[PDB]
Amino acid sequence: PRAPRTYSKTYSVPKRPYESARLDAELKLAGEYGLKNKREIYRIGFQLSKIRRAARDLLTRDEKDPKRLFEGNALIRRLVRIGVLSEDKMKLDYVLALKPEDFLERRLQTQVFKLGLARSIHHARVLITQRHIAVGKQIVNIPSFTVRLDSQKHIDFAHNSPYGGGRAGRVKRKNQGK
Amino acid sequence: GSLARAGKVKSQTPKVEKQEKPKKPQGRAYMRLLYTRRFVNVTLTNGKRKMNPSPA
Amino acid sequence: DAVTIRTRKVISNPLLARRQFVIDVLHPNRANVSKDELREKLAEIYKAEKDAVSVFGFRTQFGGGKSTGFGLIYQSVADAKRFEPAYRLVRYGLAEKVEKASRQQRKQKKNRDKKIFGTQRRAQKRAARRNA
Amino acid sequence: ARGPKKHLKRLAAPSHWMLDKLSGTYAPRPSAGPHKLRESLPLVVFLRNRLKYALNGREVKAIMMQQHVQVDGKVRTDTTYPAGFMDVITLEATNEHFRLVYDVKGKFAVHRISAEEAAYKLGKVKKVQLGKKGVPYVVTHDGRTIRYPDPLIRANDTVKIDLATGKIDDFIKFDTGRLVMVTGGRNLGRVGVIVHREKHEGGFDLVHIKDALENTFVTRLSNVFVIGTEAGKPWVSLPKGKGIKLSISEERDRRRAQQG
Amino acid sequence: GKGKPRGLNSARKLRVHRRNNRWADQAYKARLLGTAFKSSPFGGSSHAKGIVLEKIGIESKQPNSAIRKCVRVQLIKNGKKVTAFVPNDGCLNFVDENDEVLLAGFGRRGKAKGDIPGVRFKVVKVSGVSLLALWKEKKEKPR
RNA sequence: AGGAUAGUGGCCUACCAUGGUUUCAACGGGUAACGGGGAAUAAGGGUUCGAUUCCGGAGAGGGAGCCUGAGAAACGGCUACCACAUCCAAGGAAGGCAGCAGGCGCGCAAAUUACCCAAUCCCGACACGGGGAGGUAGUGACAAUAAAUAACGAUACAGGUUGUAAUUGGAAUGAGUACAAUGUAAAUACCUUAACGAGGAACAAUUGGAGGGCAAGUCUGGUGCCAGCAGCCGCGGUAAUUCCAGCUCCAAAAGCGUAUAUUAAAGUUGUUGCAGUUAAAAAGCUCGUAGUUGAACCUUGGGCUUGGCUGG
Repeated sequence: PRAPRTYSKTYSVPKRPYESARLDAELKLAGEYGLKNKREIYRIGFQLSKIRRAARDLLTRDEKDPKRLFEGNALIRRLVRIGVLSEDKMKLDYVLALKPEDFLERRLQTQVFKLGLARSIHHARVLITQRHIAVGKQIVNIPSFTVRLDSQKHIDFAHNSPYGGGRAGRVKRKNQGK
Repeated sequence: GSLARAGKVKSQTPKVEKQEKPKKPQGRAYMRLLYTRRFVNVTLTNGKRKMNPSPA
Repeated sequence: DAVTIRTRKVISNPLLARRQFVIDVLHPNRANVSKDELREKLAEIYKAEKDAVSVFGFRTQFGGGKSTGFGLIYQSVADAKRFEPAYRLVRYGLAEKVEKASRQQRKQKKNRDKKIFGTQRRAQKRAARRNA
Repeated sequence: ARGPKKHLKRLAAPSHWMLDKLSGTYAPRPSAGPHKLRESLPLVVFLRNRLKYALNGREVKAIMMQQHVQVDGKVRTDTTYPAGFMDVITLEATNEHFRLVYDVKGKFAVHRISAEEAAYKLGKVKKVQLGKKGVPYVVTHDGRTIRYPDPLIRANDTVKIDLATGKIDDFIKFDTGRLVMVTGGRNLGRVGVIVHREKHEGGFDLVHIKDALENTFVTRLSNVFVIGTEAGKPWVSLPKGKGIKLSISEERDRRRAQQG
Repeated sequence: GKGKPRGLNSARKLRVHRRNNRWADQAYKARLLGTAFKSSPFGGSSHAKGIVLEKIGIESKQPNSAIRKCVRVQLIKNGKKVTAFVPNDGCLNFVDENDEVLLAGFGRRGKAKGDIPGVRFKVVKVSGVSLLALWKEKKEKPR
């Protein structure tokens, strides 16, 4: 029949189940980022590990290898585009120098907090899922939406959102109209 | 052996109705609820930290 | 409310005697723009008959306020009917929907007529004589 | 098994048609014709997937029933007619004349040619052999039989077809330095000049070709098609790239420079 | 040196040698001989339906002193009679003679568990209702 | 040498030789064996799986034989037997779901007797018919993606400029519910969307546990080697950190245990990479064949000219 539609996982549970050293660290990382569960940490961990795995192969190659070049720079350009790699850190060695904290800093939930549109990091996720923040002219309600460098400056309240010049919401209309 | 004693203990356990309690937060809030109580308002006994200390 | 429509990816198709493109709709403060009103609107812009214009495949982007669709305008109403399928002609009212039995009903008849040789009139007449 | 297949699964279609995976289960199966199934293009594919004139497989059929489509100056009424290499497709309603020639990327490039250029074609001589009553003839790549050719014509050569009378206008002899367009392998679509033909009796002969950028590749004689008598003088309007194969890095740099 | 062939033309001697010595491994031997397909009461299955024949109380192995309450079940798939445990305080009462019980393993994978002698299976469902749901009284036995 | 074949060929026949395969594993047996592209797991090397979205093959209850036809030893073609099996007026007649849906049995184990040729393509005398091919919907916690059950203040005690813990609010919003439009062959759904839709915001999150491994109690009550738990070590014989209850807490979260099989763990199958004095394991000892492995040695050095890319 029809050709199969491929799919793949985005996370991986750690081998050792209960280790308070890891258990507290994951709580610490998510707690200050307001992440919903550990899957959002298992997702960052798995997704970052494959970025290293791509870089690890190229460093075994001899330099000026055009696969090591073309693939190496193509990977780096994507990372600097979203800001996880600093603009002065384009050596494919700093890609190994990355940590989970780097890309979680690039999230929509993180950045709306640091742009001050919500008082707290958990209030930052609330502004997202309740459809209030528009990036560019497209409303995004994905907490994990990674923001590129050019998309960094275009995050603001949705124009139809009650906090952004739109009409009042359900509660205000019912009360102000009561 | 004889099968007469099966279920002897649970039968003679006095019934206790669970006390009705407020519901706990779910989602990120329980994630938020724990993060404060474990890393922010510490209740360690000056390096002695127990998670479910029974009364004594 | 201030419905603005944009067009792109225009391809001239004299083989179908039609002009085709992408209907970029800007409809802020509106759920979406209907096919009927778009055809009414599109006809005025391009000075063509409302019956020779086709609009379909309209989906609104996430967050609303903007829709995208496909546009087909033909050089005449007659040209449209030759190259437009029946259902679209029914959608615009330019033709009537075909009235037939269900696919279950049509199929049952066809295997029943496989049980008859010659004219169907002959089959029933011979049935009367045998049962007489 | 009990007979030839008349169906083609979507994944079983030739890769160069660029047919999308999730359009459906089946793909257009080319009919018998001048070109082999795997090395040809159904007309339904061309008018829907490349030119985008037809939005679906139904609209193309009405196009050909109005007699607009001509393959090499003759009408075709088969949606799945196997057009192939150097084939001329004319849609006079649009006033467009086409010649199917490979781009460097290995796929059928949309190549628009002049109205005059649409009145000839080039064919690779497959065999020269004596037919009935002592009449020698020639079989071209598209299976055309031309009787009474120039007695100098032999195998591997390229002739010019007048594409109207079915006769021979001229031909290009196969030799060193001949301009060549490759029609098979991963060197498919490359254009260059012969350097040395290595003969392997009882096997496959290889043609050594230097590209336009002093790039050397070795390919089987079965993929070698002569397009011009010397370097830089092709008998047909070559598509974009002129059979010049680049690196992926150069393509990226050209892409970076082109739009920014 | 190391007692095994190293010469470049000795790939065959290594191929035979390893395959011979995989028979000393019980995991490999049980799989290839198909002892599960032949002698295991489930016939290599994960669970099985069977019919209860009689209920038995068993004296425990040392040093534990208790009674483990199991039953005699005949299997419907192949007609074998093997004992199965009933694990829940007071779940002997939920099962009656001549009930159809869905059995499973003890997780020891064909081995006797704990102090219980001669028993390897446990009851998962009775009359199509989970014995855990009956022990928690989420549902009620169909009868 | 002939016959037969579309054709080669012991494919078959007549005559004549005695050949062919095999420890480099022939032949026989088992297969819970259709093969491959692939899947799972994996630092690497590997191990297990592959009925199954593609390709090749075989089969239509088990055999056998043929008609038509370019193409069939065809089964939604026939004939005959075997085994089942439907009607019968008892003379006879008709069967083949390993197609679609659906019914019985078997099991640990698996969907609606829905709609339609609109999309893909096929077949036909063919711009027009047909298509359970194909597509759409119904059931579906097979798997995978994204992702709700709240947020911020004011009091208030504690507290070190603020993290809260209780009783006090005004907002936001989708879960759902619906005009309508879109969506479609026609619908459902998604998205957009008027109006409705949250204070216990009952619009209530669960699955397992809390001796160790292994995260989270030596808290209270019940039982008293009994009930039972416990993958293993053990816990229970009247203060049980382990059963039976409550409270508290932990891990994961729309997901969490059980069983089975298998992979890693396993350097416990070891080519990489195990061990063999004593823990299992050097044949009693020599000869010896296949196999595996086998001393060194044959134009080096010098001299000149020149092309290319690295550092400056």
